[PDB]
Amino acid sequence: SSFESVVVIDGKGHLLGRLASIVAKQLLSGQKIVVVRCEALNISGEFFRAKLKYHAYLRKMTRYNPTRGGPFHFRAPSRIFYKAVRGMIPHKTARGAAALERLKVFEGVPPPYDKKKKMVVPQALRVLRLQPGRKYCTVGRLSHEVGWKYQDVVARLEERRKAKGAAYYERKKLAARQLSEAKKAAAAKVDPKVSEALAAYGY
Amino acid sequence: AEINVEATSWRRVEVGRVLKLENGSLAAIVEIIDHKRVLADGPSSDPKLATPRGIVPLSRALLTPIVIPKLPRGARTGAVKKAWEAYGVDAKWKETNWAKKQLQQERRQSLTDFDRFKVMRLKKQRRFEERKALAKIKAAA
Amino acid sequence: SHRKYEAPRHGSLAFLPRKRAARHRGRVKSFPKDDPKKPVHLTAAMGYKAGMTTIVRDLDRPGAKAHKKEVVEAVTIIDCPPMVVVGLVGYIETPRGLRSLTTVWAEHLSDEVKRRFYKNWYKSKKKAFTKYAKKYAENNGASITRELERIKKYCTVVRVLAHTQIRKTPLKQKKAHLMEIQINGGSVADKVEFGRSLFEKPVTIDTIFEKDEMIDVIAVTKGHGFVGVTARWGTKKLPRKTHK
Amino acid sequence: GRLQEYQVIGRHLPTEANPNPALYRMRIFAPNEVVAKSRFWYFLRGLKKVKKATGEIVSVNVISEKHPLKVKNFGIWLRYDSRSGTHNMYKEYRETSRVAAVEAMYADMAARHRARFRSIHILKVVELEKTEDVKRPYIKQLVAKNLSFPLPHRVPKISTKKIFSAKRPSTFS
Amino acid sequence: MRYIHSEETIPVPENLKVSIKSRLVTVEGPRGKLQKDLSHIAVNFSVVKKGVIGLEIHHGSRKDVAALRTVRTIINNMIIGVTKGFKYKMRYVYAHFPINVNVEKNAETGCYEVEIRNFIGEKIVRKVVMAPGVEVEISKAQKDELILSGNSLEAVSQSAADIQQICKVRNKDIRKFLDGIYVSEKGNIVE
Amino acid sequence: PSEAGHRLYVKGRHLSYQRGRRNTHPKTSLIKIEGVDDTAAANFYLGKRVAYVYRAQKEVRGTKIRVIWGKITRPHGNSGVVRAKFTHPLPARSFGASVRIMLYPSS
RNA sequence: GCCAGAACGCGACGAUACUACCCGCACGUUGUAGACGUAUAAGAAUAGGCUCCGGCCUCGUAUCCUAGCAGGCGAUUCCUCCGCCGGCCUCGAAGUGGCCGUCGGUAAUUCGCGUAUUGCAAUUUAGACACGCGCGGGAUCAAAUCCUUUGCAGACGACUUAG
RNA sequence: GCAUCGGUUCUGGCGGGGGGAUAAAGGCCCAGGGAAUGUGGCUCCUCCGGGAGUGUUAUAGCCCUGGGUGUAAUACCCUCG
Repeated sequence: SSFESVVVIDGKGHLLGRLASIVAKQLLSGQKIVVVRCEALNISGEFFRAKLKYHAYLRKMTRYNPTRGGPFHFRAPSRIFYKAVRGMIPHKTARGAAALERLKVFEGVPPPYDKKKKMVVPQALRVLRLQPGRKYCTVGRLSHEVGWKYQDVVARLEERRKAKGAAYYERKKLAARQLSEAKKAAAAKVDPKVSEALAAYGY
Repeated sequence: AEINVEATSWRRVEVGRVLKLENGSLAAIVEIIDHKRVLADGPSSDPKLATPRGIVPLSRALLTPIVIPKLPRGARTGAVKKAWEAYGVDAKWKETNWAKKQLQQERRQSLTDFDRFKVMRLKKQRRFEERKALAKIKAAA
Repeated sequence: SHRKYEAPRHGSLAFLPRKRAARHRGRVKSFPKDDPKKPVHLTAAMGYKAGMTTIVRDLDRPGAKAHKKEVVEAVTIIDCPPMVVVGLVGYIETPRGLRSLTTVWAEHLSDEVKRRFYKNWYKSKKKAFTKYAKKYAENNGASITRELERIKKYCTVVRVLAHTQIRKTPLKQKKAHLMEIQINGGSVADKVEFGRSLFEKPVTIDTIFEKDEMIDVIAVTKGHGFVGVTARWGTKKLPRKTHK
Repeated sequence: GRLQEYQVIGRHLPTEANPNPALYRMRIFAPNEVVAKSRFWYFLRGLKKVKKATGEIVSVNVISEKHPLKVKNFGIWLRYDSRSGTHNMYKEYRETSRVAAVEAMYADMAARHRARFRSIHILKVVELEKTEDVKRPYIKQLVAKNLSFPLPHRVPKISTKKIFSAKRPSTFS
Repeated sequence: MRYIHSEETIPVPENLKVSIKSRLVTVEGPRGKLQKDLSHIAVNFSVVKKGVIGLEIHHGSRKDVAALRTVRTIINNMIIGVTKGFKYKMRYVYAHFPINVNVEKNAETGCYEVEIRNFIGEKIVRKVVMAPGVEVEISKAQKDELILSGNSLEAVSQSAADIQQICKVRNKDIRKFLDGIYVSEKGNIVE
Repeated sequence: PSEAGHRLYVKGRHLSYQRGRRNTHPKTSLIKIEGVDDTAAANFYLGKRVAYVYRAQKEVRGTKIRVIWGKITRPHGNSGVVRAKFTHPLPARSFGASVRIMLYPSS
């Protein structure tokens, strides 16, 4: 338990409801959250059942005027995740409104938030919660078929980003190699007793 | 007929294995009661590694790479103790990677406030030497 | 209780908002799909409607009742004086749609276009692109030639700004019209160089279209002030003896 | 619950036409020595004409396991009530104490047949003496020669209040 | 009731090679290469002896143990297919209207495409496109025989089914109108 | 020279009041302590004092900063939350704000 | 494909007088759902992986930074670490980082002077964002509405035009 | 604000006593009897890991009955500080 300034959650491999509940507690506490890669969340069950649940959602609409009041059905993966979170917050009060202002959700990895450290919530990871043998789906596929347009744009944009992040990895490996080899050559030069003193204290 | 398979390999639950409980205790398996529970005993002179006789659920143990060779199942505390000392289980486990890392854990927690000051200053002195060496190799490239 | 005799619906719900158009000039909402193996070419034009008249021709339709006989058909005449390219714009792709990021105008502009950026042109100083021209003839158009490279590097579609010569028509208006035309060229380098060549030089419609081919027409319909239900949707009238 | 095995001894009140009545002994599993006596009277009212208002309780003792660190196989004969009749059952278990077998049996019956504690009678419990008299296959597999088996895909344990881990866990422990 | 150990084995002839990695099987022999992705099944592969493949499942249920024998025959088919190929035959059956077939090899797309004309005296022309790796031929030993062959059994059989399913009769008795293209024998290329 | 920090307290957050499901009691407040999980750890901070500091608009005696004082009374639940009583109930708009927890009454 | 375009969704461009715009610090009314080390960039699998190929290693209880009147003045002693500027490359998803140079600061070792009195506790007033002001330097000299007119428009406003 | 008290109350640690089969088990020793998911030997098939049969402690061991140092220790319940 700690209080950071802003924490960045990587959405790939998490469960929709089991992540919204964790995140919705943090917002009301006073934390700031940023969810990235919502195109790659997960839902338990089988894909066809997710369709049926969503089609039953698309049927609700105000009768006398479909341009006011009626449930507006957003189609993007971030907006699906955002709807889940808004369910778990008293969003009709000033306290709830303020809490929602502390959240940001995107597709892909926008410019400000790449080159940062992405956390992981192990109380909602799929490979840890679900039982081997059952089936699951992906919000990305679900949203594409209910009428989301920008799958291929975000697909190829992500490909470019991960290509840039390969030369960077080689620099890190080079930097580590130099630090490790320097330690082996410098430890023996001049260190009569400091070494044993540190080793006894546990370092 | 060359075959190259790259798969996983776990450690088995058998008679002779030594489990590591949560409170730094060791025990040796004597008979497998069920899928989730086994019967085990660890006789040891060191009062940190010794454990009573009883049932232990497998969801609260860790499989260590030590295994007593040819331990008859259902043995008694006396016979298991003889095999324990003859193989030297406690001696073998001392140098294992898990032990060393565990040993460091208590030492760090024991640093007194004055000791924290000294280690911090001592670290700086070693750091200074390391910083010089890195610059030399980095500039040379 | 249910409706006694069934009947279809009066009017269509597809064209639902029956309000005055937001702008007087028609709006092309989609251009034909791009194909990178053709040669560079424009994909639209614009003109003025003159009137209608009648023609006579012979039909060639094997199997019809009027095959190889004379028919009478109505036609319409559109008056199309040439257009003048003024600049080009480039769009890139984003996870929220397309967006433009650069424009590069030509060195000299006409009074016709300059009159479009003003609402009271008579009592004005007419300083529309005065300082922009100084970008030309300064460090040899360095600022101009960098934006073009940017379009070459980042952009994925290119469009051309063009305007009409309304002084060559019998109209009383003097303010020209301006719009955009997309190029379906074959490569981004090709379709930006072709656009550059056409700066401040007229292009005729016979280079755009060709005879006996099929086109689409966009415009704004005729206006009626404020009408009742019987004429607007087309419902039956009530009997002669109805009060109120 | 948490059970234990009691021996309960009871008797009919002596009378002038019959002094020194007979003594009846039963073995009862119960959480404490209050429900122990109640179960005794309930089982006795169905076999012989004795109440509690006209009887008395001679003794109540606790039976403890003789070798609670040895593994052994058990067989249980029982009867229970369904929603539409009564039936007989026979099941087998593998553990180290008789009391636990009754603990395991109660949980298993309540899970697989929706049979509460109210409607179950324990006819007999006996530990299988040899190995060749085991019948059910879900235990025959557990007494095979040279048994050994890995444990794949076991989740590691993480503090329920350490949110926001910093790297991907691994299930190869 | 969950079984504690279910194991199966697969023998490999010393004419080819096989490599498994992240449940991606690759078999290569004197006739090409084949791949499959078994990531949807939780199985442990291992090498028992110098020429025997082993696969096992631990603490599986009834619905889960069923899938072991399925995997075995899938991998066996790959091994036998690469070393002996597969070959299906199909026959024409008609009463009055003869059936005409054309087989032309597509160039720059590799695969073949068949053409069926005059089916039950029909005026339409129906086209089917085979899968990559299968080769279609017209027999020369018997009359009115088609011969399909290839390396991957799944593709070969699925391509044959496409031809059979395209030729159907509608709004008639299928007990009397017995027209259509059908399969007559399945086997291997070698031996 | 001496670029280190100056902190002699532990930072906590003000979560809510003490409430049923539909009634609140502004007398006592609940606070989240940094670093404590079990209720055994929370036993350390009973009796200490806590401060809530905030900015105002006007200035009274050479300052624009006000303070409200309180102390920790007992633990709460199994997760390490504690109860606290202040000389004035907290402003009920400070849900999610940060407070300072001293170490004054020691051992 | 087609229709409307959030009147509190967004982008590119043209001309911008009046202190409305740009640059430097100088204070200080006044604002904030709430600084006090606000320090940590690979991707991918979970019935398999990482690597400085030794073959080594797999639970952030980690790594980096952390002393000096809230951090003074000098000395022995070492070329480490930090910062404002300037020049070249590079960066378009909502444009960012790198290299080089001048300058300023700097316990890895060891010392010499000063701290008191805030009196036995009382936020440690001190961080970054906007906004209003004052100087002293640079650039620049626009439009819109009413009014008259047209009828591709029209209940009146509004709209397409002309002066 | 601190120290010494009175009333109510929540929460940690330590020293004893009693009971049951005077716990049951358990370690060491003595006496007797059994088997198998049969140790070491012996025989048989394979050099390819090993497998099959005989046979009651040997180069491993286990189960059943009685006794000893035992007024043993510990678990559970109750109780004095």
